[PDB]
Amino acid sequence: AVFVPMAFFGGSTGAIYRQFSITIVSAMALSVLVALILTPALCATMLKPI
Amino acid sequence: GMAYLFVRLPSSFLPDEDQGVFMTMVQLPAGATQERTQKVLNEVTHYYLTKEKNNVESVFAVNGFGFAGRGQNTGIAFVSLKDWADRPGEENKVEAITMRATRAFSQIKDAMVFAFNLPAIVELGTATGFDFELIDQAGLGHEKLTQARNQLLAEAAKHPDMLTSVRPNGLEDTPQFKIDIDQEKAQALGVSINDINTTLGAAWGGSYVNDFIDRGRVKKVYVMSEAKYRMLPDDIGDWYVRAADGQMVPFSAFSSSRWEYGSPRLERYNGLPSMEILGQAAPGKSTGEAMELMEQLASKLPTGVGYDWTGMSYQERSGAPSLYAISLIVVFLCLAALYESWSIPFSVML
Amino acid sequence: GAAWGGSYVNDFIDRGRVKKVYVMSEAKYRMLPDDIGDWYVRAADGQMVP
Amino acid sequence: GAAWGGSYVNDFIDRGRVKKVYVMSEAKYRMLPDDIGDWYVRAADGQMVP
Amino acid sequence: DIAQVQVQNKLQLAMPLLPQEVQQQGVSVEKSSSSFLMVVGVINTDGTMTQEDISDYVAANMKDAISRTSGVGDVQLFGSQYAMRIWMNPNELNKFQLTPVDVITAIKAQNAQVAAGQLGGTPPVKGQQLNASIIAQTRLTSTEEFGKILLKVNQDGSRVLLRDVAKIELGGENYDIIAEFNGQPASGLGIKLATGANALDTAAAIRAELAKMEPFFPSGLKIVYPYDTTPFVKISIHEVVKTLVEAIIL
Amino acid sequence: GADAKTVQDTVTQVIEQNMNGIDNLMYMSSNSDSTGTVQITLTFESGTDADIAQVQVQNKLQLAMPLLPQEVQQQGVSVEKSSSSFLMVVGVINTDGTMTQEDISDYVAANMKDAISRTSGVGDVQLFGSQYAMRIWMNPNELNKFQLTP
Amino acid sequence: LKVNQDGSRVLLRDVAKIELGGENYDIIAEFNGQPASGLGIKLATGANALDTAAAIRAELAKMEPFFPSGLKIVYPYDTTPFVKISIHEVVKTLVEAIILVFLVMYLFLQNFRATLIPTIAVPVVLLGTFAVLAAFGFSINTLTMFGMVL
Amino acid sequence: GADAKTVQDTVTQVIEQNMNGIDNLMYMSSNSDSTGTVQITLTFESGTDA
Repeated sequence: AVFVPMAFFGGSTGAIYRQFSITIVSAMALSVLVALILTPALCATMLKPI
Repeated sequence: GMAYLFVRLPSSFLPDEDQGVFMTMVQLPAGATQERTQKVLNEVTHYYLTKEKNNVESVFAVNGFGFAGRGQNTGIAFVSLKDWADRPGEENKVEAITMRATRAFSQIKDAMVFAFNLPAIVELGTATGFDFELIDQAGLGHEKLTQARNQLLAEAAKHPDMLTSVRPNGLEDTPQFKIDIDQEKAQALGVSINDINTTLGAAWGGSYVNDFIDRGRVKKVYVMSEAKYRMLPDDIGDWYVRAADGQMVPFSAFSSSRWEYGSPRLERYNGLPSMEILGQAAPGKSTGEAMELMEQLASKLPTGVGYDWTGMSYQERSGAPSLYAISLIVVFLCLAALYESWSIPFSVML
Repeated sequence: GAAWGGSYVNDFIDRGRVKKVYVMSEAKYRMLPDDIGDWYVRAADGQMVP
Repeated sequence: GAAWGGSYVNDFIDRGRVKKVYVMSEAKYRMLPDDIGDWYVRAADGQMVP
Repeated sequence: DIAQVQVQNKLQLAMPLLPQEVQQQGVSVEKSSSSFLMVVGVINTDGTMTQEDISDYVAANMKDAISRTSGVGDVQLFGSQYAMRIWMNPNELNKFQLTPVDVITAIKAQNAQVAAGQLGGTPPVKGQQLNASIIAQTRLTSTEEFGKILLKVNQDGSRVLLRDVAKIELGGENYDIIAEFNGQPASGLGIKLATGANALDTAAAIRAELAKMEPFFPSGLKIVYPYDTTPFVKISIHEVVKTLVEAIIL
Repeated sequence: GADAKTVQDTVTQVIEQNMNGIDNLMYMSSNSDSTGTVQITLTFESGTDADIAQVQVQNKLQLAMPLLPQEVQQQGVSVEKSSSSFLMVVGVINTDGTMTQEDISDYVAANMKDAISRTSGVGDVQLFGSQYAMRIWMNPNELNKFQLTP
Repeated sequence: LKVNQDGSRVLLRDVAKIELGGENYDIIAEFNGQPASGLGIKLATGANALDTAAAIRAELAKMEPFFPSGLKIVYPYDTTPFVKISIHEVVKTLVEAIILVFLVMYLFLQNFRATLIPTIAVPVVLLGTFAVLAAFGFSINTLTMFGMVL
Repeated sequence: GADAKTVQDTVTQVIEQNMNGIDNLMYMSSNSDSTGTVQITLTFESGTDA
């Protein structure tokens, strides 16, 4: 919500924002998938016992 | 405090950067001549190889080309800079260099010479800037419209508070050597107009005859008067044309000659005559305010003259901070529907 | 051709606008079959042949 | 050129259909270099040079 | 589009087997519609312009603009634009032993724009201080000027102008279409739609453009609208959206 | 050799009058120079297929070519889809004095320019100078003397 | 031209000077003062600048061997360089930003094995982002790079 | 009626030096010959919409 709207600031400038936003939202879509595979499983099998 | 600074902050688009390069433009006044504009191009090239030799690498100067359009009075110079690294400082970046140079050239003896930077996305414009087409909306003709245009400039100068550097992009009219062929006298003497006009045109204008091969490449073949007989009004009478009599008639035996003004660059917008005008909003005041004023000055021009915005100043009715409005509302909906609430959102949104 | 059908010769400028120039017979002289006899063409010996 | 290679002259309509019209020379008069001597061409005089 | 291409790519095959007479004029390859989107009609309110003058006005100051307006396909002018119309009398032509052949030659001769180079042209003689265009013959601009076209000088010194063998005037290029709005002389643009486009947003462009030109009209010219198809659209949307709120109450 | 108004009233306006029915055309604008040159620019709405626009323009241009003067025809008319800013300027000089400026510039036009201008992604190539032509430089005295015209 | 009826000849050379010279003489170019020529190159609508500029200097390299001794190419104005270094000075700033993330998990965690679950996480979703910019058909540009940095 | 050199120098060169600003072209080739004909053939990248 805080980003995808600016990916439709269309006309003239639009594609300057469309490029920026879609980049940042695609980067967040991938962030969760990292936090739901590599960040957990690795914590388990990397950071020391305590 | 945040609402205060916000409203007291300018609103550019993309910062003009230093790209390793820049360009200088030279326009001499019409009448000018190739050899005279080369003087100016030298003094341009000089400034950059002597005075700004810490920053410049190459000047590539072109007499005859112009950012404007071709012609014997215009020039351009492409300028390459040393690496960013090799010139540290802000007084060694394009911004400064262009300023110094433009100021420096400001005292070039009668020739507009202006060093300027590449502007991020050329088609999108100079921030405070506008681009304006005045138009012969019905019938008037070059002269009546030159005047309409003058009126408009003269009166935009009378508001330095709102407008600055309102100027034509085009060229001022210059003298022209008109030649009448008197049809009777010709048809009397036995000379066709066909031979008359061909002789005049080929000699002084030049003429593409046919192709020939130079080292296996097809290339044009041109006929034209040697430069000596094509330089002055008088040289017209050097030229003779053969009647059916067999007899060589002077040009001056069937022809007047006189000086007349006319345009050397007739410009047109959407299909009808025009005159492009560039300018900026005054420092502080915005462009929509200058555009509003320019439309208003425009309103009081004579009959048959209209206007049109074009380029950077063409239609921006799109974008809007109404999609800022949706943003926080759809952020709301999703904080709400996360916290199963309608007061728990206002916690974070604030 | 130029008489009964017209002929686009070349252009002129009418009030700042290139437009066409036409030659053609006046109406009187291209309405009846008989009117073909109105036109004379000129032989190369300088005299007019109907 | 017309004699020995052939000219395309213009079109005609054969049986409701448009078709070219070449003029060459009759094959017999354009075979060998002695054939050149067969051909002649009008002067100002209005005679026939070879 | 990708079908105008293909059509133009296949018309290339036929292109040269067509007569040079045809290859002048030209061959269009327009994405065509058929019905007219609308017809804008122009009339004069106060007797200061005839049917032929209006037509020429419409062609010379409205049709071009509108044929490039956002959305529009072919435009049809209901009437024609002026031409210089030399109307030649065969008798007067005989009187001086002249032919339409002599008239066309004269016309090509004396109404002509001629390129004549310039003083101080490149390459010059070094030291040259001035450079200016050399202007010669220009195109004629008026009926008087075409009238005064010399055809021949007679034996007695007396001259045969063009006005001696012909009636000279602005006229149409053709005299084939003639249009009338409620019995009153008109011209008009018959606008066609451009192969899929927002007919609704097209007609508001046509109309918005027409207003840009309205203030520069001569005294007495008035645009009228004898045939818009787009009001039916505008309404038909209301009367299905009328149902929408009918049904959702029922 | 044509002057501004001659260009306008024999090339520019005839071309302009045939720019009809060309999708997503925002505006059109044109210069007609004292230098005998006209350039008209058709600018299209954003994300327009630039290949299709060209085709579409060139189409209408073609219908007008027959009406341009032979001389404008013979010089070659062009329609390019370019960016108006120079991408770069490739320079060429002579180290050892064996080529004049005129000669260097002819070499470029006639060994470099064509190759470059076919290299895909290149909308326009401006030559800073000229290809050679055969020059006949008429003398009017010598011409008249022998009772001759151009 | 003609045979004077007395017997004489009028050859073209007797009424005109005859040389190779330019099609045109309007345009003249120097390079730091030295006489020159060159090609000003404008980029085709939508073409890529960096690809096209390489294409050109490939084709120019195709030509250098066959130049005529004395001729030398020179590079007075190029847009591309900055486009290429602009992107790289960012892609430097993005690796620096990893190197300053890594070292503020040591005034904040202190297992080298644990200061690595972050410093790995960033690179794996960046390089995935690039794959998605690739899917939607975007390019690597100053806005998409500043995307990654943010 | 033409011969390779006639055909090359009046037709082939003129076309070739005139094929510019065509997108995605790999190379092109010509066979100006003595039947009095030429063919020029431009070959594009794989993927070019023909």
